[PDB]
Formats: sequence, structure tokens, C-alpha cells
Amino acid sequence: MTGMSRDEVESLIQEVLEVYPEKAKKNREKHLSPNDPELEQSKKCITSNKKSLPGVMTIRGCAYAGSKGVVWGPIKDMIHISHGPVGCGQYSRAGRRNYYIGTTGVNAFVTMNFTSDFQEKDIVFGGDKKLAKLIDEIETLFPLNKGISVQSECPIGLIGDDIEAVSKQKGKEHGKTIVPVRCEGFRGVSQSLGHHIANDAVRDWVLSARDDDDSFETTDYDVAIIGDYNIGGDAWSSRILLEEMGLRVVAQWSGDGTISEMELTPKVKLNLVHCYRSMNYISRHMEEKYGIPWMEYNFFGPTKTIESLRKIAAQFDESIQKKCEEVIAKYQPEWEAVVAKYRPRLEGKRVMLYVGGLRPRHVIGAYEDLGMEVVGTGYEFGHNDDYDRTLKEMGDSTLLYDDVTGYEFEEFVKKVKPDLIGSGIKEKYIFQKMGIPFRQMHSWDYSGPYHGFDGFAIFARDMDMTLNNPCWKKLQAPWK
Amino acid sequence: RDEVESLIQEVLEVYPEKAKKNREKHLSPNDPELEQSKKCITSNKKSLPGVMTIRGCAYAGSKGVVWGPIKDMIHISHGPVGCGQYSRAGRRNYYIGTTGVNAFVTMNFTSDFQEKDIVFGGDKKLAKLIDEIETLFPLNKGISVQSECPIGLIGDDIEAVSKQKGKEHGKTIVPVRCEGFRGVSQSLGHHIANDAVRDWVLSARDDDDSFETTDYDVAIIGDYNIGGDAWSSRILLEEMGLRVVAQWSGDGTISEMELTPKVKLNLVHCYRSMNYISRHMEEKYGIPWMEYNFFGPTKTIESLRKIAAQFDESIQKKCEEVIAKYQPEWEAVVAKYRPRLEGKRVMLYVGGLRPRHVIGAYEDLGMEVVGTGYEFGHNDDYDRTLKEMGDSTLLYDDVTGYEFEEFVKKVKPDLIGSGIKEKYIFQKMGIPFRQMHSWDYSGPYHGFDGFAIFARDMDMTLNNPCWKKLQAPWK
Amino acid sequence: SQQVDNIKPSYPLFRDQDYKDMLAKKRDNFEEKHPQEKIDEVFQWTTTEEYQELNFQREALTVNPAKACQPLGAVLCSLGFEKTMPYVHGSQGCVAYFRTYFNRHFKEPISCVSDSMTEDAAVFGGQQNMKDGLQNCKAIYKPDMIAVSTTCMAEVIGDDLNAFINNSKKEGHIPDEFPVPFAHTPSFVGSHVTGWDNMFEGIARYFTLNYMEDKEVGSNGKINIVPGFETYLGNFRVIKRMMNEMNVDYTLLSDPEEVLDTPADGQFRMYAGGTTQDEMKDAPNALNTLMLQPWQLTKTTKFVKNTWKHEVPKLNIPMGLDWTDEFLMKVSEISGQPIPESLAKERGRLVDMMTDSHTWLHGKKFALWGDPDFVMGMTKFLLELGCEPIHILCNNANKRWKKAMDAILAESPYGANSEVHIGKDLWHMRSLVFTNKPDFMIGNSYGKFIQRDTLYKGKEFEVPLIRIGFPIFDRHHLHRQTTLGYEGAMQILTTLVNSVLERLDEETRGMQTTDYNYDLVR
Amino acid sequence: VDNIKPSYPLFRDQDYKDMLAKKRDNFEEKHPQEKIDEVFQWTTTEEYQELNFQREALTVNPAKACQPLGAVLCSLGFEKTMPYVHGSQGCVAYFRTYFNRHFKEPISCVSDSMTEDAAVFGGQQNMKDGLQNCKAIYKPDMIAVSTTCMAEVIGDDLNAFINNSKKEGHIPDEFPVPFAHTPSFVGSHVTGWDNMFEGIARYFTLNYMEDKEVGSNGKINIVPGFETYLGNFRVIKRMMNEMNVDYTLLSDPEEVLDTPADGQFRMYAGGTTQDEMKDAPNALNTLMLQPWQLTKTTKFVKNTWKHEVPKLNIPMGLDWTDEFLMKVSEISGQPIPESLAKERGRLVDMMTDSHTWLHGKKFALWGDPDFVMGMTKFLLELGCEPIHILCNNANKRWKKAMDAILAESPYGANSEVHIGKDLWHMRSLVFTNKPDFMIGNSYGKFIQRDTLYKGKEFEVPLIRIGFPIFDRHHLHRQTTLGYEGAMQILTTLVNSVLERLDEETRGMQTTDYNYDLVR
Ligand code: ICS
Ligand code: CLF
Ligand code: CLF
Ligand SMILES: [Fe+3]
Ligand SMILES: [Fe+3]
Repeated sequence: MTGMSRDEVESLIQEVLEVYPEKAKKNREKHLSPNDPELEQSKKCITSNKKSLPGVMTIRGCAYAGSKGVVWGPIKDMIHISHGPVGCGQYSRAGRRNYYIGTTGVNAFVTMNFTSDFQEKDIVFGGDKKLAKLIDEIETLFPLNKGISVQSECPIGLIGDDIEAVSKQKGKEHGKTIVPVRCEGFRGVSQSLGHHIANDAVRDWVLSARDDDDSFETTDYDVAIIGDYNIGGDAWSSRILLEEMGLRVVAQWSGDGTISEMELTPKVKLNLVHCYRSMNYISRHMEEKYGIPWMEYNFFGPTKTIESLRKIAAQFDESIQKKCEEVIAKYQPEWEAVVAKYRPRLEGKRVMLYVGGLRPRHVIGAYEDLGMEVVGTGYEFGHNDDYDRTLKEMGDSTLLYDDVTGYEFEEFVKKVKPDLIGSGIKEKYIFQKMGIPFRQMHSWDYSGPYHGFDGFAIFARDMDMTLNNPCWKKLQAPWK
Repeated sequence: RDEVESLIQEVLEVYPEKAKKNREKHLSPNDPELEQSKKCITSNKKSLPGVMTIRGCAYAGSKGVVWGPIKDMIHISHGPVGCGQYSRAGRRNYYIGTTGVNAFVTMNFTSDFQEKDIVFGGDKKLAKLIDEIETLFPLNKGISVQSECPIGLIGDDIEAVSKQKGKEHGKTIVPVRCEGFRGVSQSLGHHIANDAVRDWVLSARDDDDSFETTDYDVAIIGDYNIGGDAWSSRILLEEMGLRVVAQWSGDGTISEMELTPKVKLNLVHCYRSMNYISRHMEEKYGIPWMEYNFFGPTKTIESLRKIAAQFDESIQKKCEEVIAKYQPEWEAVVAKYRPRLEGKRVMLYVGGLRPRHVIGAYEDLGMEVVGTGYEFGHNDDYDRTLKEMGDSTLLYDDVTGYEFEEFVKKVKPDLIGSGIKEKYIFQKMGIPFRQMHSWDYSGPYHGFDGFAIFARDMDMTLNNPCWKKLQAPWK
Repeated sequence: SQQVDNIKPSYPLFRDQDYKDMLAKKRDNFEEKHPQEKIDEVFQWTTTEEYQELNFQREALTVNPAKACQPLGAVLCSLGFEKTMPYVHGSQGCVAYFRTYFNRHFKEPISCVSDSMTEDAAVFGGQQNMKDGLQNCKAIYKPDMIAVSTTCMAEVIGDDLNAFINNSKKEGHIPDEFPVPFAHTPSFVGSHVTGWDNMFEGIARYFTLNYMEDKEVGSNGKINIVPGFETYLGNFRVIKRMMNEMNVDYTLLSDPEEVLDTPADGQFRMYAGGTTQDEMKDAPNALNTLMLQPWQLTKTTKFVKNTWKHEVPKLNIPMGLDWTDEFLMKVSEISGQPIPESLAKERGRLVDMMTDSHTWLHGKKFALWGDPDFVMGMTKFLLELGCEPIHILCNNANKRWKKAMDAILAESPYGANSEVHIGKDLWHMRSLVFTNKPDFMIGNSYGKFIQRDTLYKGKEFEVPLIRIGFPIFDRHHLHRQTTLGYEGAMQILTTLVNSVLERLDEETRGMQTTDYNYDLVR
Repeated sequence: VDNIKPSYPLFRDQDYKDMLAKKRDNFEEKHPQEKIDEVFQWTTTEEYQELNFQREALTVNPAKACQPLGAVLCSLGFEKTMPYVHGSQGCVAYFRTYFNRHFKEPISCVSDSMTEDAAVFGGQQNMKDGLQNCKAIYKPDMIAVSTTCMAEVIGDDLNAFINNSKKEGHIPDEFPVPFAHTPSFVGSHVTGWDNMFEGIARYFTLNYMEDKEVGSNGKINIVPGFETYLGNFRVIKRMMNEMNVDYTLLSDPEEVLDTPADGQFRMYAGGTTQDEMKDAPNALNTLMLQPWQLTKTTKFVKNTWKHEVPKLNIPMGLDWTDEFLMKVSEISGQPIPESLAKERGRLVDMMTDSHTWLHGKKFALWGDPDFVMGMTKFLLELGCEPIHILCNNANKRWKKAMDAILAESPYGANSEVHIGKDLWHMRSLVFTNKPDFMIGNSYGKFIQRDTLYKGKEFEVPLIRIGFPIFDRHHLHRQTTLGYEGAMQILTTLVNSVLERLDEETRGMQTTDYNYDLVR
């Protein structure tokens, strides 16, 4: 059966827009569009990075979620303070699956919830004195921490607190790096501004720590993995491929990352950016200051992984390129066996995706390696450049939805009728009630990794396990 | 006390005339001044049909009690599947070993009799079964064939199979005719099992003096290591300077039993189950045997001194060292728990030894046994109980389910110590219950270390908050 | 030594150094134990495929059977009738074992009497024991009905239960009108579930066989339900609850849930609830009879079809999703009562939990054993969950049952790697879980020794036991659970998925080694 | 293939172990393992605990959430009601995700997406647009408005904003929009539930008390509070039904948190009707299931509805379920049926059957004030010793009541109540004064990991009772209230002891003695 024509997709877009009030409908009309592969600039088809409409069930988080939850929190040897009331740190505690190796509570603190637990006295009279005392208690009770970050929640920027002054004074007093991050949840429109604020915090407080330090020995094959957060060990599956290629991964952040790795990044020869959306800010800064080239790579599925490995190897000498062909040949039987086993059970299946800023386009090649077709995709907080990259990677006349609402995503699913949906935890149980197989594209449904060749076997097993699960054939009662 | 006799009369009126006349012989007040219990109570008789008797069978007394605890031997429940299944790992006779390799206590080896085995006999099946045991469990050190009820009824010949297979495999195979119908209780199972020990195992090293012997060699007889009871007793004996060569049968081995005729003294804890083998060893090897009681500090101290008096002064000196060493431990236990248990009244009903052996331990906590009885104790068992129990105190032999409940409803004890089949009956009635067979999966209770557990367990159950909450507040 | 504030039971007490030194001396001096190297070598041998071949070649030796004998099932069936005393004609040692067995599983008083046949009855018969036992049992415990089964001794000597009970009534030991149903329950035939089937058929034919003249099918507008050997109280409760939800008039014959769950309120109730004699007498007047466990109820099914003329449906055990659907639709068809929206909602909630937990259960390998109908229902539900039951064992199933199980597995892609074993014990199961390791075992408490063995080979070889079935001795109040219906499927599903999650947490608790993947969210 | 390994077994392969070792040794600049071990050993000592309990500014691993989360749960308890959190959208994403992971269910809740613009001019325009959009899109019968901390800090007037929305036509004047200020820097999530319920009750009844008569509808109001066990809502309904007591469960989210999967998504299901809330002052009385977290609601009901609101404990355990049933019987005049006496007797029978394995067992527990108080009371009834009682939310009044409860029992002599302490405080407590088990939410799993790391003999297993439960499935369906809840708690506790004992005695030839078949 042929995919939905362009005319049918626009007609569907119009129907979902009817129930909106006129002001809301005018806004939402710009965020839904059929895919035009022939289009070079997505500004002329879809609009992104705007304010969420009030009173709609948006999936977006906040700048604190994008800074504390995404960029700073995975740094394992640093303690991250959820500065403010208890709620923000509690809901984001160990909710992301940024994998790390360490002794939690001693030298690693990722799954920990350090918070200032603001009361009304701290709201009324400020929390700068409380923050200063809190940092002292951190030094006493967690002496092996290698750094402190102050992640501001909403009231910090509203009551006029000065965390830069406290961080500067306490960092000098304790000889420690203290990073004040003004990632108040109201500052932007999504987690996307949290990435920019966190990246600027990295630039202003960490990245320059070794500018006059040359003790670290450097090789011509030094690389840093930027914007891989090791979701279920994603960065570990990517790192093993890069080092099998003969490269030395000096830094990887934030997943399993350390503060010292972040400070060693200005010494690498190439910056491999997996998530452009969250870390293109620091990559451009490092190119402009240290002259380090940065390139985007995709390790989702064998086809993208092989293309990325060859493209990375082309940035080095022939010895690295020779080792690249050795790695590709070594893993070729592994992923071919995965395809031979699982492609027959997934060929022709249609999937609709909705993830935050990278995965709506990065995982498409992995699905196409399994014979599946992505009939719809969208971003929570992807920018125009994110949608520019999606246009060519996405089929013609395919539904695109920016900042999709709870109502819109449900109505789109009811008409498109995908065999599988990949989205967040807030949409998982809505579509499972409707009888459509669901895979979490954020936490990997607590499976994974999905990166690299080893991750592709897990990805194909997981897609097959959910899509072909017997539970989906029993949604209707036999007497009904 | 006329009142206790009046209670006995009232519970008796329910029975038909024939059943009643039989039951009056088995209930009587305790007369400490009486020397022979035959003149007050009758025991070791047949159970009345149609009553909820607590007794087991000869198979339970032989396979379950005497032979099963021997860890390095495989014990076949010869017959249908039932008997071995219900007795599998049900007694808590503790052992050390690799189960399935060199130890087999909690295992259920059975011939699983079908109709063809009942109709055409199971001697060929038994012979084939022993071959399979040799193949699949080559580290076993011996085999016992515990006959279930059909074995003695279909005319099987397990002695001939055991003899031939034992010679063929160079193994000790002990045929035990412990068919459950043979006696009136587990008591005959003890005698049959003891005779099987004598006829097949005990004389194995009669012409073998290679084992080195000392003047302080002892064997513990009739301690089945319930929750480690024999281990708690053994540590006291060896701290006294004695060498425990064997223990029967808890944690026991076939070689330990074969080494028993080489000891200087046989310490019998359960007289009822193992007095047969003790008398035989005294008449054949000249080994003296004496009864000892390690229940509670008072009995333990008395037994340790009595045992030490059978040896030289060096052992007696070490006995006073052991008693002094453990004196602070049990005194602290008494100081902690006697205030919580003083004056409480206990009714006991266990098998052939514990109805009288645990009384001193209760009296060490200030408690009083206001009634006791045996499932299968003999007249000599009740002779021993007469002086260990207070005057005008209820005694019940082979008590029925109805009688034991009626006695409890009148006597109203603060605690009942009995088996699992009555544990949940008296918990409904709101009376704290302690299992005196499995120790309620606690223990050990023997020795000084076991007394701390015993006092903790009595306190935990008797003073539990649950007993004050059986009545609904609105009722 | 014992500290008064740190009193140690056996396990921590004998791990003290003084007890360790004692045990080491005892082993090295008197036990004549095989050297530990030889013991280790033999244990390693018993976990191999070569040992499994020898293990499965045996035909005379049974090691750790997963089954009991017939009179145990007869006692449970008798306990399901109002004020009925289970009466086992034969040796008293059997009754002591039956009561103790049920005592340890239900943690409840179990009423059952023996007539204490001895060596005298081995040659003269148990007629005198029957006359005295029936008279004594009626006089002492005052039952409304005495259900007579047999021990193997009475069966071997060929005692005639019918003649013995008739002679008891003729000679005045019991009234002629007193109901004394009987069933021959030979322990060398079948298993405990066979005894339940024989006992129920004996009680059913006692009350209805000679009174079929005035009976009319469907005249009382009810549906009979025969549960069979059932040791989960929630299974009796879920069936009654579902029938009440559908407003379907029903008669649960052999209903023991009340007497197996009496309250502790200062009184002992020997009898509680149970199927009344009027219910049994009026049973032929029902619209139909449903066998909850048809594989263990063949003799009852033959009697009900041939005597009551009830067209007993070919219903599977109502376990899992599909078979609970079939049971509910069959009940709806017979009674004419629609399936209520509440049951559709309950089914949908079970489906929702299946959807929520499917990622953690897909591909999980299970070795299971138990009674034929429970095993078949467990296997069916496991296939519905995407699990692979790779070792399906039933010590007490026939070749017809194995044929049906193979057809069930052939219908599912998740049964391709499945093998059904009949007439095999738990020593066979121990070999199976070593050579072809499942992720989990589903079975009774005897599987705990298999887990100990697999752990001894190594932590990565340990196969954890999930306690579902009979008997459960080392856990408390699991007999209150449910395995039937959507509620039973939910309880099984919750137990299975959380067994996976608890096992995964144990494997990922190691700090700095496996503490990655020690996820807060699963 | 045939052995596809997820993360845990995959990264234990030697090639991944070698990679991680090289990464740690060359770039991570990690502290030496000897220093790490020394510091960890230090964090388990009494000296560390004293420093741990001396902090006044740093909270580490709290055992509480913020007010709007409780307000959302309360709003979900009303029929076709959309939880609406006036403030920043990041809070709602966290609230929904938090409840998604615990209930494994869809959670409906909207934000009006207040941003930096509203930080200066206020969130009035967000309220007007948000209420109009929420009503038009999701078509609720009622919109319950709470606040994020941003809206509270800038002092947004919920009443004025909602009134202006109705005056300017963004929503109909008659459309019910109850509101509650739920500042996250005050109290905890249970405080937000209390504030939200008081706001909804005040919205529907405060200006309509003239025609109300106490007891005129012959019912009893039940206010559950913040409750995340579906069986707790079910057990209260079931017990009232078998007593034939007419009742009104206000804020009943049972149906919407347990919708079936049948090919259709239900955003709304069940819930307390607006007529039920309107008629609530006409009830005979109102019962607070969790009185410690319902103080504002209790004050409103006593002073506005003129209901007596008896001093009832949470219906947990045996004694307090007895008191709840007898109080219901007294108010309604309905006798307690024999079925409930039988259920109580069965719970007592299980208490008797399991008392030997539970007596003397030491527990560290945490959670919400009423659940913790009920758990402590039931543990004392079971002969258990709760040695570390922790509650991050509770006040000094609650601690006083808990001390009185412990003083009433000999099993509370070795008990200490901690208020305002987090789970890092709990970690020190279980190290220095080790309990046999901890009863708590999923965050306790990290405490078990720490105690296992010190040693197997130091590991304190976690029994998952409370909120949130994230690493187990469908535990939210179980019950902690009534005799049924006490039976489930008892079964979990005794089998936790038995499972732990089996683990300790599984070692062949070392501890396989005492690996008893029968327990
Ligand atoms: S052997 Fe006997 S019934 Fe002496 S059959 Fe029985 S482990 Fe009892 S009173 Mo269970 S004559 Fe031993 C006994 Fe006593 S099994 Fe144990 S407790 S001291
Ligand atoms: S008195 Fe004793 S326990 Fe009874 S049979 Fe006889 S030896 Fe055995 Fe066995 S299989 Fe079942 S339990 Fe019996 S009916 Fe036969
Ligand atoms: S948008 Fe983001 S998550 Fe929201 S508050 Fe702001 S930084 Fe934080 Fe925090 S305590 Fe609770 S969850 Fe909020 S109401 Fe405040
Ligand atoms: Fe019970
Ligand atoms: Fe769900």
C-alpha cells in the first residue's frame, strides 16, 4: 500500500488543527508540514524553537532539564547541585541512564541528588548564604569530588541570587572548580536553551583550565566524543569502534565523562559530535579558539556507522583508514547476521518518531537497515538546522511535527496508523493503550546501547521484541 | 487432684463404650511417689480407629528418624511415591555435606511403585534401582532399603536383593522391614532400624583395630542434630576433654556407626529410639551406656558432671572449667528471660523423649509444665517422667485430637509445646504454641548455646503481641 | 558461645570459629569423607550432558519426585465438603503424613482420621477397623459426612470399602442414613491428583447415581464447577468472584477455601464452609458442569457425562488470557448471561500490564513443573508473554497430555525450543537446568535444592526458583495467591517480571563493576 | 546472535573492560582505588554520621517531592478534570514523567508555559490562553489550577487571573476552575495534595453552605490524600460496601490511573463528580485517611462544613483498621459485618503463623508521614523493631506523636524518629546501626548497593513499599490499608526475611545446613 500522498498529509494536518482556538491554530499551523526532500531550507516548510502554546500537553522540558539533566549531570566526578526547591532535583534524579563507571557517593555522583532544598526563608531572604554553607558541607562529606556545578532552578533567577559570586569565592577558598549555571527552567522554550547555557558554562569555567598546560602527551590520532551521553552505554559502544580504528579517545562528555576529560578536549585533533543540537556551541568555540575541526557522525545502524567510520578515518593518515576497513570487515558478519535474522520480521513496518533534538533524524538509518520505513518524525526542541538535516534523511510527503502536542500526536497516530511509535515516556502508555507497539527513543526502554555494531544487535532485537510481541494481538476481548 | 480426674472423666464421655474404656488407661494424674507407671497409665498400645491420633508409622520412625539422618548413605523409600515425598526434608536433622554428591539427607530416593510392581513384585526393580544409584551417585558410602507398607504385603524379598547387590558393588546395603503397618507408632520403627544397624553395620570393624583409640572416646547415641542439637552437645563434650567418635544419627556417617564399638562410653540422649543398640553394644563389646540431658543449664551441668565422673580426674577438672566458662552465659539468659516467663504454665505433647527431657529447661526459666504426654513412649518412658513432673499433673498417652483440645480448654496453659499437626489448632484458640519437634525451625536447644535460643523462642512466642489481638474490639 | 543481645540461631551460630573447628575435626577424624577434590569432580560430572544421558536412561530409580500419592488428593477433596471428615482406611502413618504435608503448606489445621490398620488387618482385613473407626469418628468429631479413601496397605490386601461400610451400617456402628461416600485411592496408581479425581467421583456417585430418575438437566439453572486438586485459596475465590460478577448461578463442588482459611479469633473450627450435601444431590439438575482442571478430572468427567448427561465442555484450565477468555465465554454461552464490562476492564488491565512488562519478559527461558493442568496453563500464559518455557516437566502426566502440550507449543513461535518431559522427577530437572540453562524455574519448594546446586556450580549458573505450585513450605501465605483468571494472570505476571527485575538488580548491584545498569527506572 | 547482550553483560566482556581501564588510567585522572576505598570506609563510620547529621544547608537524596506533584495527583482524582499547573512547563514534564514511571500509565497534566516574558509582566496572559486552549483541546469538565515555584515567587494571583479569564471570555463563567497556591518551597508533595483538595472543596462549597445540612445525604466523606497505591482506594471502597455504608470518596483517581488497554486511550476515567463535591457538606462526617498531610483540608471541613472529623489514625495494621471500622460503624450506625471480622481474624492468623520469623527484626523505614506512622504501628504489632524511622516531610508535632506510639510499645524502645532528614542520613544510619531490612521507595536501592559494597554481611535489603517505585512493575496495584493491606505487608515482610535467609543458607557445605525445606 502506497504511503500517504502529500495532499493527504496536508488534509490530515488541517483536520487536527480544527479543534484549536484561532490564535492557537495559527501558531500550530507553522509547526506541521509534509516533508520536502527537494527543499534546502526547512524555514519555508516548518517552524521550530518557538514558545510552546499555553494549556497544551507539550512534551518539552525546561532549561534546567537540558543543562542539569543532559549536559552537566552525566559528568561523574563532579557534584551537581539542584539549587532551589526540592522538586527539580528529585524528578531528574537517575532518570536519564547516562552510564558511568565509579563508586557512587565517593568519587562518582551521577545518580545522586544534591540540592539546596529551598524553603520560604531562602526564597524571601535569598539562598546565597545557604549555597556557600552547602558547598562547605559538600567539601566535608564528599572530599573526593573533583568539581561542583550549581544548576539554578526557576526561583534562583527570580529572587536575585548571585551564584557567580558564591561560586567564585568558594572555588578560590577550596581550590575547586565551581561552575555556576544560570539554567532556570523559565529562561527558554525547551531543554534546548539549557544546552546552550550549559555549553557556555563549560566554556567559561572548565574548558580553559589547561590552556597554559602542555604536560598531557598528544598523538596525531587524538579525538574527543562530544555530545554522546552514554545512554545505556552508547558512548562505550562508539568508543570501542573508534579505538579499534587506531584513534585515541582522549575525552568523552558528558556520558561517563570527567572534568579532566573536558579540560583535555582542547588538546585533541578532531572533535566527533554525535548530538549537534546539544553541543554545537562548544564545538564551534573550540574550532575558533583552538583550531580543532569538528564533524558530525552517526553510529545508528551499520550503514551510518560504516559511513561515519570511513568519514572519520579520512581525517587521518592511511594507517587509520586501513584500520577502518579492518574494523568494518570484522563487524560485517555480526551486523549482517543481525539483519538476516530480524529484517524478515520487520520489513515494511512503518514507524513514527518523536524525540528531542537529535534522535528524530539520527535513528532513521538504523530503521531502514531493518527494512522499516519512517512515515513521520518530529522534534521537541530541534532548531531549523536540525530540520534542515532531517529533510534529506526523511521520505517524501512524510509528516513532520515540531513541538507536537499531546492531542496532535495522538490524532496523527490515529490516521497514519504506524506499526511502531518511538517517543518518550510521556507518550509510551498512551499509544500502548491504543494497541500500537511503542519503543522509548530516550531511555531505549531501559535496553541498549543502540550505537555502533554491538548496539545494532540490541536495537534489532528490541524492535522485533516489541513490534512482534503477542500482547498486541490480544487488545480486543474475544466476546467484543 | 480429684479435679484432674474429673476433667479426665468429662472428656471420656464423648467416646463410645469400647473406645472410652480403652482411653481411660491412657490418661491419669501424675503421682511422683509412684514407682511404676503401669499402675497409673498405659502406653505402647494400638491407636483407636477413627480418632485423630498424632502418631506416625514404623517407616517414619526408621526412615525418618534413625536411618535418614545418616548423610553419606542413600536411603530408598521402597514402595509407592507417597511415603518418601512426605518425609523428604521434614525433620531438620542437620548435616554437613554436598547434597547429591556425598550427602543425601534431604533427598528422596524412591522406587515409585506402580501397579506392575505391586502385582509382580518389586525385587527386580529394586535390583535395577541399586545399579542406577551406583551409576548416578558413585560417592555414596552405603544404601538402606526402607520398606513401605506394600513391601511386606506383596511378599517381596529385599534381604536377598540387598545381599546380592552389596556383594556385587562392594557396598553395605541395609534392608529395613519398617513397613508402616508393623507396629502401633514410630516406636517399632526405632527398634526395627536399630536391629538393622546391629545386623548390617555395627559389626563391620569387629576384626579391625586400625582406628586409634583414647581413654576419652565417647559416642553420642540418639541425638539427631535437630537444628544442630548434636553439634551444640558435641562442643560441650569435646571442651570437657572427650573425643566424640560417633553421633547417631544426626550428621552421622556409616563409618561413625562402624567406629562406635570402639568407644569407651555411649552417651544416649534419646533412650526411646536407641536403647536397643545401646544394650546390644553393652552386652557384646562391654561399652557402658548412660542417659544424659542437655536441655537447660541445670540438666546440662548435671549431665556433664555425671559424664565426667565416668573418666579420670583430668576430665572432671575440664568439666568444672566448661561449667564455669558457660555460667555467665546462661545466667545472663536466665536474668533476661526468666522475668518474662516466670509462672507461665506449659502443656507438652511430643514423641518418646522430649515430653520429659525439656521440662528442666522450662523450670530454668521459672515456668511450670502442667501437663505432658507421649505419642509412643513406653512404660519405662513414663517411669522416668513421674519424678520429672509435678504432683497431680495431667499425663496423656497417645492423646487424640479431641482429648488434647479439651484438656487445653480446661487447663488453659500459657504455652503448648507439641507437633505441627496441632500447632495451628491451638493458635486459633489464642494459646501460644512452640513446636517441640522441629523447634519451630529455630534452634538448637541443646547445651548452653541452645538454651539462649530456647529462652528467646519461648519469650518471643509466649509474649508476642499477636495473642492480645484475637478478639475483635467491636465484639 | 552466645551473646545475650546477639543470640544466634543455627545458621550464624555454627559459622563461629569454635563450631567450624569442631566440624572440621569431626570430618577429618571420624567421618572418613571423600576428599573434597573428588567431591568437586563428581559434582562437576553431575552437571554435564553425559551425566544427563545416564540420568534420563534410568527406569527403576526415582529421585526427588514432583508428585504425591492418591489419598492425599482424596483428603483435599473431602475437605471441600461441608462438615466432612476425611477418613483414610488403612495405616495411620499415611494420615500423619497427609496432615503434616497440608499443615506445612496452608499453615492451617488439617482434619483427617485413620482407622489405624496394623499387622492383624494385614491378614484378616480392615473390616473391624472400619466399623470401629466410623463409629468413633462420628461420635467424637460429629461430622455430617465421612469420606473414605484408602492407603496402599488397604488396597494391596484388597479391602472392599463398599462391603465394609455396608456392614458397618447393618451392624449399627453408624446410622444407615449417614452419608459415607468412598473411593479406592491406590497410591501405586497415578498421583495425588488422581486421588482427588477418584474421591470426587466417589462422592458424586454416592449422592446422585441411584437418584437420577427425578433429575432434569438445567432445572436448577446453575452451572457446576469442579476445581480438582487446588491448593491456592485465591483460585476458589477468583472463580466464585467471576461467577458472581457475571450473575451466573453456580455450584462449586468440593469448595475447601473456608476450612483452609479459618480466622484466628479464640475458637478452633474443625469444619467451615464446604459444599453442602444438598448441593451435591442437586448437581445433576445443573445446566452443565465445568472441569477447572480437566486433565486430572477424567474419571469425574466420564461419570458426569454418562450419569448426569451433562455436555461437559472441552475447556482448558482458565489460566492466562486466552483460556480465561474461553472459560468466560463458555460460562456466558451456557448460562445466557453476558460477560460484564467489569470483566472486560479486568482483562484490559491484564493486557495493559502485559504491555508494560513485555520488554523484561520477552525471550526469558523458564523450566517449570507441577500438576498437569497447572503446568499446561502456566506454559500457555508464558507463551502469551513471549517467554520460552524450555523445560516443561510433569511427573504425573500421561502421553495424551504430552501430545496436547506439544500442540500448544507448536502453535507458538516461543515454543520452538521447548521440550515436554513426562514421568520425570526433579533430579531430571536438575540435569536439564544445568545442561540447557533457563533464566528461572517455576515450581514448588523442592526446586530450592536445584537452585542451591546451580549456585554451587557458579553464580552465573544459578537458576533462581519462582515459587508457584504445590507444595510451598519455605514461604508464608503464598497459598493465598491466585493463578486462575485475569487476577491470577496478573499475580503470575507481576511475580515473573519482578523476579526478572530483582535478579537483574542483584546482578547489577556490584559497585564500580556492574553498578552501571543498576537503573532506578526499569 | 542467539546471545545478544544488553548493556550489563555486554560491557563486562574483556574488550570493553580493557577499554574502560585504559580510559580511566589515561584520561579520567581518577583518584587511586586505595583512596576511594578509604573514603568509602570513612563514610560508613559514626564520625562521618555525626558530620552527616550536622549539615543544615545541603540535602542529599531527599525522600520528598514538591507541592505541585501532589496537586496534580489530587486533580487526577476528579471526574474529567485536567490538572493545570500555572507556571513553567519543565515542572509539568517532570510531574508527568514521575507519575508515568511509577504507575506505568498515561498522566494528563498541562502547563501554560510561563517563560522569561512572564517573569516580568506576570503569567496572566498564559493563564487566559492556557485555560482557553486546555478546554478547547482536551474538553475537561473541570480545570484544577496549581502553581510552579516560578509563579509563586513572582506572586501571580491565581484568583484574579482566573476571574479575568472568565470576564474576557476565554472560558465560560460557569466552567469550574478551582485553584490552589502550591509553593514548592513550602512543605512537600503531600502539602500540595492538601492545598489542591482544599482549593477544590472550597471552590464548590464555600459560597453554598446556606442550604447544606450535616447528615442530610446520609453518607460519609472519605478524603484519601496523596495515595499512589490503587489497592488503597479499592480496599476503602470494598470495606465501605461490605459494611453497607454510603460513602463519597473525594479525589478518587483509581480509575484514571488503571485504565484498560483495549485499543482505545481514555484521557479521563472515573473520578469524583462535581455533584459529589457539591453535596459533600451534606454528609454525616468526613474521614481523613491520612490526617497528618490533610491539616488544611481538616481545618476547612471542620470550620466550613461543620463536620466533626474524628481523630482517626491512618487505617493501617490491625489496631488502626479496627478503629477506622468502629468509627465508620459509629457514624453510619451500620454494624461491622462478620465478613470483616473474618478478614480481621485471617490477618491475625497470618500474624500468628509468621510471628517467629518477624519477631525482633530491625527495620529502617521512610516515606510520607501517615504511611510511615502506619507502617511503624504495624511493625510494632508484629513484634518488629523499627530502629530508624525517617520522614523528610514531617514536622515536630508528627515526631511527638511517633515518639508516643513507640513509647507505648516495648518494641519501640530502640527506635529513633528522624524528621527533616534525607536518604543520605538514612545511609549513615543503616551503616552505623544496621537494620535487617529497610522499608522504602526505589531510592533505597542505592543504599543497599552501598551497604553491599561494604560487605555481604553489611548489606541491608530494600523492601519496596511507598512512593515512588520505579524499578519494579505493578507494585502500585497492591494495598497497604485495611486488613487486606496489612496481609499484603505481612506477606511481603515475612517472605523478605525467608528469601534473605535462603540466600544466606544456600551455600553448599558451608551454610546449606539450615537451608530448610520447611520454614
Ligand atoms: S528420636 Fe523420636 S517425635 Fe527420640 S521419633 Fe520423633 S528427634 Fe520427637 S520426642 Mo519428632 S523419641 Fe527424637 C523424636 Fe523424640 S522425630 Fe524427634 S522430635 S528425641
Ligand atoms: S503407614 Fe508409613 S507413611 Fe503410610 S503407606 Fe505405610 S509406610 Fe507409608 Fe505411603 S504411598 Fe501414600 S503415604 Fe501411605 S498411601 Fe501408601
Ligand atoms: S521549569 Fe525546570 S523543572 Fe520546573 S521548577 Fe523550573 S527549573 Fe524546575 Fe522544580 S521545585 Fe517543583 S519541579 Fe517546578 S514547582 Fe519548582
Ligand atoms: Fe494459618
Ligand atoms: Fe499500565
